Amino acid sequence: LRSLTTVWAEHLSDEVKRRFYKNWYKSKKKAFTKYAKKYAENNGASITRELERIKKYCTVVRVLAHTQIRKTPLKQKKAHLMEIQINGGSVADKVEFGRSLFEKPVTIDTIFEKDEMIDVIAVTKGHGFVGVTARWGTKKLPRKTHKGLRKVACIGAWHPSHVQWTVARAGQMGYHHRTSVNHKIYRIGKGDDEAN
Amino acid sequence: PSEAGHRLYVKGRHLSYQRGRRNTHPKTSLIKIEGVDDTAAANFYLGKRVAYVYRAQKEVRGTKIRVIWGKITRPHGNSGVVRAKFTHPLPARSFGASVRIMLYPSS
Amino acid sequence: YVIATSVKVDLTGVDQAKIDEVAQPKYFTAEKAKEKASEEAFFKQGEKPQKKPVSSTRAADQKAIDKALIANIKKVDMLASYLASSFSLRKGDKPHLMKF
Amino acid sequence: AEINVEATSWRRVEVGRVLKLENGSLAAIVEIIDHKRVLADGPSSDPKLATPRGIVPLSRALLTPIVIPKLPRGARTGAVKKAWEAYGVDAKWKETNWAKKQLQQERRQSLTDFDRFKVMRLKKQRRFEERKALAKIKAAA
Amino acid sequence: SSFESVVVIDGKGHLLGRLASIVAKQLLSGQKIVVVRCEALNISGEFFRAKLKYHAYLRKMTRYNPTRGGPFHFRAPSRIFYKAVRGMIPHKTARGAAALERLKVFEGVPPPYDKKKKMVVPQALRVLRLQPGRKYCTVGRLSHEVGWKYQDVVARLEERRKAKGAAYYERKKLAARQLSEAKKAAAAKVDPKVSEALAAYGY
Amino acid sequence: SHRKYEAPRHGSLAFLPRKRAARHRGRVKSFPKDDPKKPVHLTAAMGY
Amino acid sequence: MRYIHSEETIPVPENLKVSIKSRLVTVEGPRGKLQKDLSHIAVNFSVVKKGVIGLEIHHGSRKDVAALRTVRTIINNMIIGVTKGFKYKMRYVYAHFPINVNVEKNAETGCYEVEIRNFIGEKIVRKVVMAPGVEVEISKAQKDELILSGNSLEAVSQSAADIQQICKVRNKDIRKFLDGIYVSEKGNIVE
Amino acid sequence: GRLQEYQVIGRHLPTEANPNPALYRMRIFAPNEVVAKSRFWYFLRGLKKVKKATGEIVSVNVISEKHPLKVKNFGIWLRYDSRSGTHNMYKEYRETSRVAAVEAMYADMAARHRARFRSIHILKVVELEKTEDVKRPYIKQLVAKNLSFPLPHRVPKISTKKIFSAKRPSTFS
RNA sequence: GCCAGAACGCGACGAUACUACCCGCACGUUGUAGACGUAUAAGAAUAGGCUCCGGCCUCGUAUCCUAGCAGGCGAUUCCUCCGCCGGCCUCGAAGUGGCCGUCGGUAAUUCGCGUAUUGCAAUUUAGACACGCGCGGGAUCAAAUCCUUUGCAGACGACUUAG
RNA sequence: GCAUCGGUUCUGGCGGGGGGAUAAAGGCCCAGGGAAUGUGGCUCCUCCGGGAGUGUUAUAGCCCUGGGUGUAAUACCCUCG
Ligand SMILES: [Mg+2]
Ligand SMILES: [Mg+2]
Ligand SMILES: [Mg+2]
Ligand SMILES: [Mg+2]
Ligand SMILES: [Mg+2]
Ligand SMILES: [Mg+2]
Ligand SMILES: [Mg+2]
Ligand SMILES: [Mg+2]
Ligand SMILES: [Mg+2]
Ligand SMILES: [Mg+2]
Ligand SMILES: [Mg+2]
Ligand SMILES: [Mg+2]
Repeated sequence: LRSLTTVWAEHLSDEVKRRFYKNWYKSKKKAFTKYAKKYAENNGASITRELERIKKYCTVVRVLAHTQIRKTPLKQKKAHLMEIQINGGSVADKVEFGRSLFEKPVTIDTIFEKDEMIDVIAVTKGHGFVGVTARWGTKKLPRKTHKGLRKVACIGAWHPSHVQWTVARAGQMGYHHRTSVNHKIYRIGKGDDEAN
Repeated sequence: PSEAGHRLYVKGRHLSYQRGRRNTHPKTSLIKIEGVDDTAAANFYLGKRVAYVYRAQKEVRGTKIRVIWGKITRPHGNSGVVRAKFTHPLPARSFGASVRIMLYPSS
Repeated sequence: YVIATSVKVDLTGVDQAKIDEVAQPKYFTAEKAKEKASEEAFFKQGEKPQKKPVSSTRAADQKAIDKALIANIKKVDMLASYLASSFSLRKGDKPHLMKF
Repeated sequence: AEINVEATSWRRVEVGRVLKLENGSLAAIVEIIDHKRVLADGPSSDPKLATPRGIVPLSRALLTPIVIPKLPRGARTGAVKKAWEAYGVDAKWKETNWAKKQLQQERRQSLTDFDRFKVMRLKKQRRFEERKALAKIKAAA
Repeated sequence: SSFESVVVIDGKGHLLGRLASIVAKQLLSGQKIVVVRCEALNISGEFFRAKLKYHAYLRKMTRYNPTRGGPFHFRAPSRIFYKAVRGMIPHKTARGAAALERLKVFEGVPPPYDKKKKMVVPQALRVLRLQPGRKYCTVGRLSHEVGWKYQDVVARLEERRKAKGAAYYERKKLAARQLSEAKKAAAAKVDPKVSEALAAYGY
Repeated sequence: SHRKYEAPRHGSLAFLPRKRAARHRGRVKSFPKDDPKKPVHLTAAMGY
Repeated sequence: MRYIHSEETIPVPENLKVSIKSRLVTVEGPRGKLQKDLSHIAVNFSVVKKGVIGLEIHHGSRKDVAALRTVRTIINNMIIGVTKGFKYKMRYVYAHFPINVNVEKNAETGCYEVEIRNFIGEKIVRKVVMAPGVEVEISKAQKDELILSGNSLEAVSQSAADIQQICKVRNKDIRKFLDGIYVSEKGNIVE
Repeated sequence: GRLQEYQVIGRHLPTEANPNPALYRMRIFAPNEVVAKSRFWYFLRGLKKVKKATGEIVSVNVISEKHPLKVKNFGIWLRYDSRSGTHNMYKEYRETSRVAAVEAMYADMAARHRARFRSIHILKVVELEKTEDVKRPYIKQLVAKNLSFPLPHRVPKISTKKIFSAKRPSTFS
């Protein structure tokens, strides 16, 4: 697969604009200024051209959507942006749906529902440099072991003459990408519900 | 107005040196002439001059283009490849490069 | 350095005496040192180069030999154009096979 | 019962079949030796088409569309020549397209430098009229 | 023999090893080669034979670290052909690296080599090399069964390019008919002397 | 000589590059298979 | 040894047409149309008489010649299926548990589907879908019989084989537990 | 190799006790007369108490085929040594000469039984005058009446130096 | 499905101050695994095909192009081809070709002047890919890192944040 | 660079001579004898190509043997240029 083109909304908020910067505080914040002019020039001719190209050629349609992190108690102000695939309908239907959703909020109850089995993708809790005993769950060596018992006693035979990739070694533990699957949704509670 | 070419030479390719399986001899080179596919055809080109034309860095005496001259000595094998002897052995980076087989010693 | 083709031009009207006196050994190189000296005097001292003058005797012999030769050549329908046009090798031209 | 079969139709290796050899000569088959060799002779008056009586390996031969009818098996050179002249194998061969192609190849190989220049000139002169006709046809659409 | 700027070889109907040998010789001699439709190349013998050969190949892997040094098993048909050619090229020298750089291999016919003349190599054609009735398999099928992920995409794109080629061929046939008519019409306007001279010369 | 008493290996080689994740945000490496007969719908979301 | 000529002939009755192009045989008659791709065999087809198809192999070995009669029989089977059809009759056999069979034609596809329940008294229902062009029915003439009819002998026999193979007893003395569905009669629809 | 039939006539060296010794004639298929004489001495050692040192070659002549332009069926009775014994076998060939039949015999024995030249003895070569005395089916099918056949899937002749072709060749000629 | 992501694999998008981007010429000090007519799209079968539907198919041994000071000047005569820029209309496997116009040059025929002296051969320095430049304009007026901060992180780097 | 030479060598053509069964063959001209994968006829069948049978050159031919043109050519081996 390859992305042929992408179309952006006329106005982007500072939350999502912060994602495009490393030093937003001291920058000129010019992220999409020239792109915004395309909606005014020639009555959005280029925007319509790109949308028609997506309709004509592309077989997979995704929306670029960002979080409203300012509504969370988090100290972070830079929003998270990602591609969400549109499933169902034709490519024209997908394009129309995505375009109608431009600079518009979608609530999670329109995406998921109660008693649905979903998957959660995230980076796990990070531990630092960790030895083999906790990183791989190996057996602790006896108490009277010289030069350390929190180790693997034999890290390889003689004849291959290399430490092999299958031998447990100390290193980074945690902070790994994980896609945990088959989690049931027990409730989708609303923020405005005082008794959710 | 004269849409014709100007080529008076036959093109060839510098294949390799004369060699065994492991020992090579740069003093003679193997040349594949276009359209020459047998010993009988190769016999026509025996004694013909050959030029290896290449470009260098400095302009020495009015040009950046240098020439190594030699001549076709004898046929090689059964498929029209010929042996060629040059004034100096060819650079051996020119394996696969082009050479010009003239017609200067004609008939 | 020539390839002899099978076309032969008639030579009945050509002056054999003229041909031999042109073929005399000193005909082409007798004046060469002086022409080169004159060319050097023109180029080094002067600022702009000009064509070497053709000797009157050589021009006269050229005309005298070429008159009857051209007259003979005109009798062959396309021979004049053939002699005017240059020779070159095209794709697929195999000199070991071309009859000339 | 309507039957539509569109399989290939080869020429048969048979007594009387005329083969064209690699040198350009013709030989009629008088007897089949095995799967790969035959006995053949070309008793043609034209020296360019005649072959001596002998064994012809079928790998070196091409089957012409000419078959001498009712040629006896194992017929000697005299009978083969009688049938050859009676059938007029030389004329039929000359009328075949293979002979015309060979003649064209010989003519093109026999060209000299002046011949090639004249061919270029005449082809340009004919191409002028061909281009005019093609432009007229294109304009008519 | 003839020296070309680049030779485009339609890989369909060719035997893998023989085409690889020819291509490697040409590359080392200095010819540039682009091979298209590598998924239509042929291997003699049963597909089960080919699959067993590739499984034996896949079994090979560096024991101590599979991320380095080990035989990296390329699944695409163009990469299978490239492996066959690199076997016949001295790829560990600068000369061999240049010879391999003179080569391009593709699945299907990408647009640049679409609308270009695709040659064939009779010394490697299956119909000219294999006894009829003998089994053979397809490099595309072998690649699909060993893990090549784009068999259907290539098929769809080839169908599209064949439809475009069919339209081109229709217009080509129209042009050929018009040219034949033009020659027939001009045959009555050229000099009969010119016509006879050309016929005698062989044209 | 052979390992005296059999025991399964510790850990899985299916997660073997036990390195830090390349990006903080999780990556959707596969989306559910599309079905044109269904109504248009988004296949994912983000939260905290 | 390679035989110079191996020949075979197929007579074509008056009511049907046969077309062979690129070794793709098409047979059309009163009961329908059948096609068979024979491009994997090096055979030469021709018309030898008014209604006789000749098929021959030249310079073939024993292995090659063995396929000539196979091709003849296959094309003859296509012809007889196109003219008279093929009909297979199966019998249910059991010792204690009556085999329950339900056959219906799919709505979204033309294929028939057969569900077998109560085989050897187990609760799994086994479903087998017929090849297209094959019709299955419960025999009205006699009990515990299935009728499969069609134009292609290959498809009819393969559907019957699927039904027969889907009903097997495992981890038992097969000499004692004979329950199953077995093909009992092979013939033609007509006569 | 390329052979030729030789009549080789040899003789025991004449002695006082036996003047005018018997003359022995053999037909030898050999590439040259040196090999012909060698084979003659080998077979004469096998058959009689004569050696090359105690004998001489009276004559060596070439026996040319009298009708090399006539197709004939030949039967060859031969004795040969396998890896595990000695066997006699009779084979048939279709050739225009005895020499061609013998060459085909040598090639066929080498191809089918891995029999080298050193391990074959040609007992007899006979031209089968009639047709009904042809015993092998692979000769019978060649002498079948009104014999004719096509040549399917024939590869056209292409120069091995013409690496690339602009159109796909056909195999119908 | 799942993990890593080629640190010399690829795509889309955003902003791009400047020596960075765009337009035309002005050279080329600089480079090339190697121009010299760097000319040719059907698909498919090979125990069959192509077609103009008449007929053709071993054969690319083909077709196109190919003349003129390295290709001049002026006529005769030609309406045929080559390009240069502009409307547009279609080309997503790694963005392609076209018919519609301008502006040029143009032996299909026949000629009239010029060619010389490069001295009897000596690469026929002639092309396209670039790349780095200077002319003299248009366009544009940006980021990143250090630093301070956070702890979803961490041996140090790095990472998630904020200024 | 060319021309004319010398030494070594590779390679392509051309004109002759000798030998063998004075090649074997073959083409014509006779003299005799045969057969079939039996030509023409004749008989029957098939009318739908054609098939079967009979018998020895006829409205095709072939095989075997003895001769002449003939010291024919050729191709093989040798050899003089
Ligand atoms: Mg634990
Ligand atoms: Mg201790
Ligand atoms: Mg594994
Ligand atoms: Mg690496
Ligand atoms: Mg039991
Ligand atoms: Mg990367
Ligand atoms: Mg104009
Ligand atoms: Mg920490
Ligand atoms: Mg000398
Ligand atoms: Mg009769
Ligand atoms: Mg005499
Ligand atoms: Mg003689």
